[PDB]
Amino acid sequence: SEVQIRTPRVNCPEKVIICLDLSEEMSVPKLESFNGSRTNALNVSQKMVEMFVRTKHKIDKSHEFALVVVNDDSAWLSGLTSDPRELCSCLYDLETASCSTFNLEGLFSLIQQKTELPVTENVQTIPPPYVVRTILVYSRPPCQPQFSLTEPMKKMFQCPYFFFDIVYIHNGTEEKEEDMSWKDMFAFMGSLDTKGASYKYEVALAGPALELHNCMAKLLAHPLQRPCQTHASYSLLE
Amino acid sequence: RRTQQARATGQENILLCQALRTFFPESEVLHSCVISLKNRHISPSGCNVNHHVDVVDQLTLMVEYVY
Amino acid sequence: MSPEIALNRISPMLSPFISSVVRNGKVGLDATNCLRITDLKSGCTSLTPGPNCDRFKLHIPYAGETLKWDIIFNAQYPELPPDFIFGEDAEFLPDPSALHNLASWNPSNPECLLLVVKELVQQYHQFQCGRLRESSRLMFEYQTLLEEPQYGENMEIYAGKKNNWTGEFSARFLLKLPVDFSNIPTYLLKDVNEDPGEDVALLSVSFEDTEATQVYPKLYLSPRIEHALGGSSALHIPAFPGGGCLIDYVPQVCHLLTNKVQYVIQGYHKRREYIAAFLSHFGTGVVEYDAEGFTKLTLLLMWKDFCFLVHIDLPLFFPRDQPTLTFQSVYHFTNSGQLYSQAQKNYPYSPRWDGNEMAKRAKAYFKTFVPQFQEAAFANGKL
Amino acid sequence: GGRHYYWGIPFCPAGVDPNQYTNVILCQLEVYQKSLKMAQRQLVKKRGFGEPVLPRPPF
Amino acid sequence: YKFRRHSDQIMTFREQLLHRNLQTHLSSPELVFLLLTPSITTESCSTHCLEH
Repeated sequence: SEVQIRTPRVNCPEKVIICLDLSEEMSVPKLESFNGSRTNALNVSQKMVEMFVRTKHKIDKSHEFALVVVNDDSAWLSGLTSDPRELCSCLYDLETASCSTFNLEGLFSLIQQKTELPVTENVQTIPPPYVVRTILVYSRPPCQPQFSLTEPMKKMFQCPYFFFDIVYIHNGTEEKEEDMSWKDMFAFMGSLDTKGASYKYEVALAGPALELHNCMAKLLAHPLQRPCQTHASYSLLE
Repeated sequence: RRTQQARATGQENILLCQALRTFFPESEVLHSCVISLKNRHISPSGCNVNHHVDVVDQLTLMVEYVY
Repeated sequence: MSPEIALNRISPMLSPFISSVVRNGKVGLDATNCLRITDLKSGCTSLTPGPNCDRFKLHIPYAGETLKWDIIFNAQYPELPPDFIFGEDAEFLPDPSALHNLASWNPSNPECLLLVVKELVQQYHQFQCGRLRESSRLMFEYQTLLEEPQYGENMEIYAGKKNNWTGEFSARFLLKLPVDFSNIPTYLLKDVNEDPGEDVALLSVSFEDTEATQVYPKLYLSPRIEHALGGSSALHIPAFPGGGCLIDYVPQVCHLLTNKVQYVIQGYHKRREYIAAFLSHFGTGVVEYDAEGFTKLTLLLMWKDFCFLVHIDLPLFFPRDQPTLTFQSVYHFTNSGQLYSQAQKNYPYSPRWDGNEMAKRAKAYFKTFVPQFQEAAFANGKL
Repeated sequence: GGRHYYWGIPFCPAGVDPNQYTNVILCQLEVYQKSLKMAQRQLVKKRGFGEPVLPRPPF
Repeated sequence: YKFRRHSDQIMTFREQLLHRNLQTHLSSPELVFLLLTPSITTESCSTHCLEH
């Protein structure tokens, strides 16, 4: 029946790896804030990630968190910890100098090397011991091709207990220039989710910052209890 | 003889569907598990109406006390 | 040797029998539930390659003890029935007339071996009763206890040989209680591959004397029952007061345990109705909920383009006490670095309501209180 | 294109009264409870039977 | 006689019933049962033992 969701809906503990793009483009103070005016993409990201972690910890507590930055290659700050303080210690100390492009191969390799995926005798009824999910906040172009990944990476995505959520900050809807390339690169990220389901978000550099917070909130949902992205609506007060 | 014998050549959640269809069939087509990727409206379902099913069990405990 | 390691050595044509037996994880009432298969031998010419094993020894938990029975198959004749050896229990008299499933042995049915062993264990029970016949004192109880079929046919008994001097006998009763544990909730284990097993409560009675004096009772509970009642170590049972009348003791424990179980399960199903109604209504924006016990829920809502969270915490007395609502901001942090949040527990509520009425009243409370909470978050919280 | 939920859709869809779908999602949860027990009893490794209830120790 | 590869030296459930049924049908209450258990004495299969 077209697309099928086999996984049970149970509140398993989450291992959440949050990836931040550190580019010169992230130091742009063009995001409008609902209090005063202007704000930086990185400071909004710090407030957003701190709020996300503080909120997730108050729910069930058993959740585990990790922080990763992206430059020429992925880099691990603090991870697989149930105490959020560690993460905040590494979070409020970031530089955004961009001296190279961003490699997905390195990120997949580091994530695979730092944690293993689980398996169960029955994936349709037996709830897994934990669920692995990775959030990527990115803005720079991927340069389009970069080949079609490898067998181990496709197997990583093939796992029903592994989730990849993405937020892309782009000028495709602002400029409408090279809009073909912007939409094609978003679709390049949207052609990997087809391994089960996953959440994707798009934001303009005009903001306001609200649309980014309003975005991170939507990623709080537990991936096994979270409905399909296209079905999710929050304005339940008309 | 064994060679001649060898060459001779001698997926829905059925429990959920049957329990849903047996629980208050007054809802008619309400028994479903497929939706349009766009709008939140029901799509037709192929699980069929024909199976015996076993272990039909309590939906909610219908009791009320105080103290 | 773990079963998953043994099942790689057995002849493939025989795997299903042992698979069914292992997966049942018991035969009788077991109590200890620590079933195992130990000794495994080739039972064929040493040069037979690949999976080949067919002889084995099975540890069947019975009453309080464990019987070590050797079972024999022949790999190159899989259709044929097995053969049995009852370890050092020589006096065991298995009546071949009662073993219908052995007389009608059918390899086409994987559960056949289990049915055979089951009937054998029933005959072993009868054999232990045959041994009990010599005591008379305990038969006084046994007869009256057998007159209750829901107990008599869900019962097991065991007796130790005479002491060389004094001639005292040790004995055990085991009972499966006929209470509806079917509606007990689920819970996640460490291994997940682990199985909590059949939801049962077992009552074991042990004696020091061949008479009705000095009795040690124990009540064993399925892991799910331990989770439902908050751990075995926090629950007590009335000890036997004196005289001889288990026929008057067991009804008390059954009635009391049914009272406690219904106490918890009523609350559980009412919480499930609440969470089910709230999902039906606002699931399009659900964040998380306790799929194991329905004690917590967390929803993400939007008011005029501003996001906020609501955490619903349900107490043990959910049908009686009001569930605690907790509004939380996504933008504001307090001085302590915690997110700005406010709890409501005194609000419009009636314990008699159903899921739908409570969900609609909660939507009304949202529409009426969200602006107040937002103004308060701006007043107290910092961005 | 249609999207299929093995355990049913977890919300009241368009054109349905949620007051009557409450019981539908209750049925989803009951079916999951009863199904998980049957799927668990097929696993080889069995969980320990924990500790017994002792009578109230006096003195 | 009977050969049971890897087995305890004591006659089985089936064997006792069968021996007594043969004692009945052949009218010989002086029958004997020769039980042989061959087995291997090390993992290496360098030493074997036939106990009868």
